[PDB]
Amino acid sequence: NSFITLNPSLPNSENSVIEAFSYKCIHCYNHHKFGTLEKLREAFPNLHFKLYPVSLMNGEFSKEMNELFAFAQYKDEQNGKDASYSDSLSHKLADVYFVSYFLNKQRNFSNLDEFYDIGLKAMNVNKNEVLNFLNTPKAKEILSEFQRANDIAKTYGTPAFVVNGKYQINPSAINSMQDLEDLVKKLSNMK
Repeated sequence: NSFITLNPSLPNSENSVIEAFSYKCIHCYNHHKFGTLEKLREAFPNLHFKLYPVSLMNGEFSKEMNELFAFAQYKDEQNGKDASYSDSLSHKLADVYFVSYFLNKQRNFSNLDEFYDIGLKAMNVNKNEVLNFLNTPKAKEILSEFQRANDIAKTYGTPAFVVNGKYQINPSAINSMQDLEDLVKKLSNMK
């Protein structure tokens, strides 16, 4: 089948596409470079777009990567943007780690401060702003939602696209931008 139905459906996912991704996943990188989410916004300007990092795939600093993406989600939403914008914090944050891993072939980060600072500088924020955010109820809610990314990723791998929190697309059904546009229009308009 071209998609499966999630049960239960995801919270805070009405009128949306969520991409579960890993910064070590070359197909994720390809969608990032290609601008898949920006192009989906172009075709579906009514939808919201969110990245779900898959912590089981993100290595030594996987918990801290989730912290930085949760912050980026919160800040982008505050600013009326989301991950389908090239200037968003979420997109900038994904870019710096994709570049680190795939184009600078950085196997590891020396230590946690070095890892964190790469994300802090990509988002042009200081550590105090992120750590203060992590003590708030909204941070715990956002991180709690990311927990589902691992189970979502086990079905078919990454990236996993999920429409309206309910319909998870089988990657074998996607062979072009047009295919993915067609499935999002079909699935976005079901119950």
